[PDB]
Amino acid sequence: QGRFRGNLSGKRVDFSGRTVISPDPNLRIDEVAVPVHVAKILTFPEKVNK
Amino acid sequence: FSIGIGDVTPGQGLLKAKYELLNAGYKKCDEYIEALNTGKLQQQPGCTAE
Amino acid sequence: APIPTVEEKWRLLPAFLKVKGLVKQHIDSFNYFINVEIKKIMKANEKVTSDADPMWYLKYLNIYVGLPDVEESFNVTRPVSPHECRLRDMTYSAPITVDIEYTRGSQRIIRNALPIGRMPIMLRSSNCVLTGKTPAEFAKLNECPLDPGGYFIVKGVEKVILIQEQLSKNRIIVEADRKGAVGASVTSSTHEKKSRTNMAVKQGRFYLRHNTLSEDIPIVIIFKAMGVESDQEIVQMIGTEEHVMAAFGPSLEECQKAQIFTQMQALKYIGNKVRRQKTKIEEARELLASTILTHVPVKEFNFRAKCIYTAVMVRRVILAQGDNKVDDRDYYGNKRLELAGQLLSLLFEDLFKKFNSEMKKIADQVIPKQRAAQFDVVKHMRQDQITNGMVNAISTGNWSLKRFKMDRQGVTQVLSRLSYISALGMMTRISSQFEKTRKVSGPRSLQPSQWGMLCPSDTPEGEACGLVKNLALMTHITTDMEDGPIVKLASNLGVEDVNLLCGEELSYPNVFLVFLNGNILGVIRDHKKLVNTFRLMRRAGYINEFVSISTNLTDRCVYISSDGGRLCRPYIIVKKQKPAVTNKHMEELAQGYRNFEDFLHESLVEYLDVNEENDCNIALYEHTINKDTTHLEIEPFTLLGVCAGLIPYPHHNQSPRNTYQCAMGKQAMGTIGYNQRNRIDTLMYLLAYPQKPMVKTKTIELIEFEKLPAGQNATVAVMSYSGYDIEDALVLNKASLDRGFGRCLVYKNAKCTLKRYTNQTFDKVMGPMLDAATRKPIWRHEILDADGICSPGEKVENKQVLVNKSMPTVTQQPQYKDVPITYKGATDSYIEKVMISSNAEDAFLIKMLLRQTRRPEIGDKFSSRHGQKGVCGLIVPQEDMPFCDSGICPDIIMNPHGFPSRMTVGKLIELLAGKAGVLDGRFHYGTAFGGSKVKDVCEDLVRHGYNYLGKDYVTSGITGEPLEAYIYFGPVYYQKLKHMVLDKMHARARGPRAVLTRQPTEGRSRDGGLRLGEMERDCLIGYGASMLLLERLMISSDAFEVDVCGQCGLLGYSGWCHYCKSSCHVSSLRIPYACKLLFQELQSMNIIPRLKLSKYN
Amino acid sequence: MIIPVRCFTCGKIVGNKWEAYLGLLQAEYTEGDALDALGLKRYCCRRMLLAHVDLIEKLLNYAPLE
Amino acid sequence: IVQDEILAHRLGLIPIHADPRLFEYRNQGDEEGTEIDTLQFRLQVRCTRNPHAAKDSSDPNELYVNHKVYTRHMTWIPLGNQADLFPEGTIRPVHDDILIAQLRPGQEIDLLMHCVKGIGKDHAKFSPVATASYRLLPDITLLEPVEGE
Amino acid sequence: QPMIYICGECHTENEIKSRDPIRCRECGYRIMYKKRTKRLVVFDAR
RNA sequence: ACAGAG
Ligand SMILES: [Zn+2]
Ligand SMILES: [Zn+2]
Ligand SMILES: [Zn+2]
Repeated sequence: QGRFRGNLSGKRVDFSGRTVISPDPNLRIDEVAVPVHVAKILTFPEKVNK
Repeated sequence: FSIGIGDVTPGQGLLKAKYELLNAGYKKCDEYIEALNTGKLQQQPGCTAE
Repeated sequence: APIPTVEEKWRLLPAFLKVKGLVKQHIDSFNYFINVEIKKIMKANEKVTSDADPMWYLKYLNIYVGLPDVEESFNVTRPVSPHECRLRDMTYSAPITVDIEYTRGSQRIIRNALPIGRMPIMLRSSNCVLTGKTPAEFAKLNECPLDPGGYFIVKGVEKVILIQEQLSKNRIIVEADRKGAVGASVTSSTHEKKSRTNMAVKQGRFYLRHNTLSEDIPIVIIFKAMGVESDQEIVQMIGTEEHVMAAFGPSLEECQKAQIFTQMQALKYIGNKVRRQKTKIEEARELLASTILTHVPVKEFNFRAKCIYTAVMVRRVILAQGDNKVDDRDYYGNKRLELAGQLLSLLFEDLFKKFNSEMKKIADQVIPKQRAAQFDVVKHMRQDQITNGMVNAISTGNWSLKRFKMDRQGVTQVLSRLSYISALGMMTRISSQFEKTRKVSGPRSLQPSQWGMLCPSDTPEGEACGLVKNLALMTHITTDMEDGPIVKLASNLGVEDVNLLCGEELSYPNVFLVFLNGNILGVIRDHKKLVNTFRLMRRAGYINEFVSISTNLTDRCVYISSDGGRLCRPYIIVKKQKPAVTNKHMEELAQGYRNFEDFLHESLVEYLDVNEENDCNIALYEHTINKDTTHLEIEPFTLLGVCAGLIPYPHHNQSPRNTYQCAMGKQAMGTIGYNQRNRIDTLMYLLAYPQKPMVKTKTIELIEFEKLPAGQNATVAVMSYSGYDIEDALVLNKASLDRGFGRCLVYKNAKCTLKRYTNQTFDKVMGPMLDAATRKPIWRHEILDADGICSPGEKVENKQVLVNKSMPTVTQQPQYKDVPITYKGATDSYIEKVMISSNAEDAFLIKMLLRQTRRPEIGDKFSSRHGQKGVCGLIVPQEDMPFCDSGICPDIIMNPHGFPSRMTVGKLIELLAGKAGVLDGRFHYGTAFGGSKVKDVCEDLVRHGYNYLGKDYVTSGITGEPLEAYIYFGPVYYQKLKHMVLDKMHARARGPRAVLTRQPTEGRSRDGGLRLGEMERDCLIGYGASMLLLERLMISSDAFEVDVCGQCGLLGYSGWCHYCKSSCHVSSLRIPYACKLLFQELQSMNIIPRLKLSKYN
Repeated sequence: MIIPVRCFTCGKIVGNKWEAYLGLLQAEYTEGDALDALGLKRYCCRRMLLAHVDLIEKLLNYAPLE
Repeated sequence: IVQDEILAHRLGLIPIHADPRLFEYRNQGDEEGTEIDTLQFRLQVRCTRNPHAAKDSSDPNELYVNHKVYTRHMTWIPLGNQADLFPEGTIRPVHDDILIAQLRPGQEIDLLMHCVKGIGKDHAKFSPVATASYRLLPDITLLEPVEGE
Repeated sequence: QPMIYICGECHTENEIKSRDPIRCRECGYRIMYKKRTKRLVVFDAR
């Protein structure tokens, strides 16, 4: 819990989520089903262009 | 595709072989016990008598 | 020929549970404390005496404990139930009353009941209100008939003093050193002083080490100090074999190198090695007579009985160096258990001595100075020295006694009320000695010494595997005996005194020592007559029935252990291949002519012990008896504890599965007790429609589990369906969850206090703040009644208030600020009741009780009562289920891939036995090492038309065409676990940050966010992702800018470098904030991190 | 806490058979005779009465009453 | 002592004798309900003591009255012109004996139910059948004569 | 119009209005429970 | 500071 192991080399981040998992084979092998309650909170800055 | 207690039950072909094999192993172990306690045991190389 | 069998032999166990074992251990220790030990501690502190001004004394006479009381506002006193002390957040104590005799010039003034302190009364003890009551009189106290007790109530919470596990004091441990040498040590602990002595063989010559001596002095100088001066008598007391003298010779050769040939010379040698706290001789003689080997007594400076003991130690070191027979610490003849009474004895003794010292300080302050009018010490009996000491040492969990150097932590835990088994399973836990220091792998194993005393499987899974254990079903922990008649019997059975002989008799082949708790009672020939006659005197009722005896034929000792805190277990005596208990005796027990104590008296059932069943030979069943058997096991399902007595057929499983069920069975949703509705706890999980199990152990009937169960019977087909059940997942039924299967309730709490300060002002709750436009309260104050408190029956959404509090900011009219209690939570909640009560300090206590109904969904963890735990994966309708010919379509489809690599056959038999027992109204027992067989449940299915192995013809539900393989239907008892997904979902975009390190907070309650650990940094480097490692660990935590002076390398501010007093070299740098925190923690340390910047090309 | 209204597996109305089940156990039946005299054929309906504990009769004893 | 959600759940599963070919679906929203597409029952049970009680006072059937709320205390309340479209006794709960709650003297239940029309795929309280299923028909045949014992 | 509270042990109405230590008027029991609200609440039968 | 969970 020092600086070099607790706040510098690894630090608490945001835009994250943690939930129980459950199987689903109707998705592809490179997909993940994010719930609606987490997808409304986790946002992405989409820059406006043409 | 199911499993059951009839998928691990032993038939008549096993309950006669198991008894004879247990009796053969128990009698050979009793013979080696008796040959260690009261005289000569042909000692394997690199170990003690026990 | 078969030995005849008593079939009702089981019935001794429900007779045993009337009296001993199963939290009655805690009760019999707390009653032992408050009935003898509070008198014995008061006896040894009966008089305090002022230093100045003699002929003045306070004399204690008698002490009491009494009945529990509460001290209210206007000096009215009344008895109290434990549930009123649960609700109002107060302790549950009783005033200690002592009568004294003191002097105010008039030499004899006495009192009758002087209250000096308050003792927390443990539930269902001798002074609780709950003992001796009928089940219809628990209703007027709001208490369950099945709540076991053994726990305290301190400031509203329920705290349990756990069973500790400690090594036995006053015992010679012969062990190896780190470097390979073999030495001995004995922690000579008595009531007054604890100290360890050693025996080191570092050069082939024997040294003795202690915490008082500044150097280890050789042992022959210690013998010459203790009055034996000849070398011949020393070598006699060591031993008369040839190799023993050869090993001991270089210690005499060391002693003759110094000029030590006389006792006064040896004491002058020792006194020059004593660390200082008549000096040279007397500070060594008082040392060897009071501190080194301080449990072996010296009467009038006669050191013979200590010389024999230290010669026994040196001889055991000499014999153990030849063949490496070191003693293991993990043998449970050497472990002792310390219950709640023996901790409260030490705590109350230290508090009472500090009370007497504070009172003596006050007495020495006001006797020599003030006034000729003789003061009484009744005006200085402050009660808050004992009361707050007891409550703070129980509630916090530390017992830091300076007198005894005891510095324990984590003794008391909050009693867990998840289910009924979790409350009863906590009252049998044994915390261990080492407490998770390093990965030992030596006491974390399962030694065979725990047969019948502790449970094999019931242990936590994780960091405490093997360091938190659990008592068995039929165990007992002894207390301290009176120690009187054991010496008076041993002196009449051929034991010679040890003083009447030289040391040469100790090395004879036919001469054994006898010990009593570490002290040598002498020697004896014909030890077998001693052991057999002492066991007959134990069975005939003269010696107390827990006094064990044993014989270590290798070290030639006959131990006698009258001490307290060691594990016992009952057994049936067997004399010449026949049990002493007949069918007639068990019929007399069932008809009520006798009890278990009559089995103890008539030499039929005797208590054994871990040291004493090293001698005996025990048969499990009656057909194991051969001619050398002295005892018979009563019931072999008593090997398993309380939490493993829920498992059906637990001998068919693999052994980790029973451990995982002992973990999951303390977490199943169920019912707490009969008072589960009048109860306000921090967290309470209930099930809507609980059902009692269909296949049940006899332990379930013994602890009354099926009067208030935890789980529901699920109809289970075992097949592969829909592919959402791959690894441990299970597919539910949508039309069963709609009908009430798995429906649970979640109760929480929200308390709010309204205190009155030292300045005469008070907190207050305003009314609901109306809106003048629409004549209704605002949305954040919607649910408030006119008293400012939320009303029972209404729905509470997010961030609506519950108590509209206001406190003064005094830090002339009052300035109030709003500080409301607001409902934080993901989903809506209801209110069932609002409690209002007050203490005597004009503080008001308000407790709400919220309520949520949760229906199972994708993400809720169910269990199986065999370790086949699993989350839900898919909820299909009733129409998409497979179905039988009768129309039964299962609730919970279970994957058949759990069974081969886990080898749970007990689930495959629980299913079949439950199916054969629902068709004709039985409960087929799944008792450990017995129960209903397979051949008797196969014949009850064929009689009712089903298959004899459960496999049923199944028409599918999607296609309408039958399945090829048959599917295996039957009811399995699935229990619902507390781990729900609605209380584990969590998502932080950006929110509140910490104050020191500008990076997000810790946990879910603080809207914390997740952590890039030290190992997930090591995985992003392996991909070579550089900008993703930058975006996670710089930009999305603590991005920041700093005014870096490029000239000197320090940090400036606003373009102004105060070091150089200039503004032409400052510059801005992209830095993390925890590095800018680092670059200013280090300049305070005078480690200056001077940077040097360049252009960013 | 109380007898559920419907059986969980199929859906037969069970929650009116409880006061008749205890009344047929007042007249000294075995449970396999009472569950046949109430008309429960399949075993999923039989475990609703056979495995039920009546906690409301003993939770109401601690309930407040005048 | 029965909670409000558990009481609503237990009243959700009691079957209603109304013919569902005469009603229509309630629209999205429409929280009031009209004559066409809903019904309305009213449960109101107050539990008191018995003014005559014997000295032994053992069983709850003698000491109390209305302590077992059955489903026969459900009373239909018409809307609009439904009093003539159904004769007195065709709108009621079916099984007449289903235990809902259980009371002690001083506790009171009053509520107002709103039956509507729904398919069984939505929730399992709309399923018209206890269980509906089928099996094929067997034809055991004897390949060789089985005679004697 | 006044706030009526229910006593815990004897189940009697009390009407605690003035700033007093909380105590039943008829027994010595010092724990009050609020009454149920009078506003209606709507539940779904699922 | 302790208990859990993976
Ligand atoms: Zn500068
Ligand atoms: Zn059914
Ligand atoms: Zn009262």
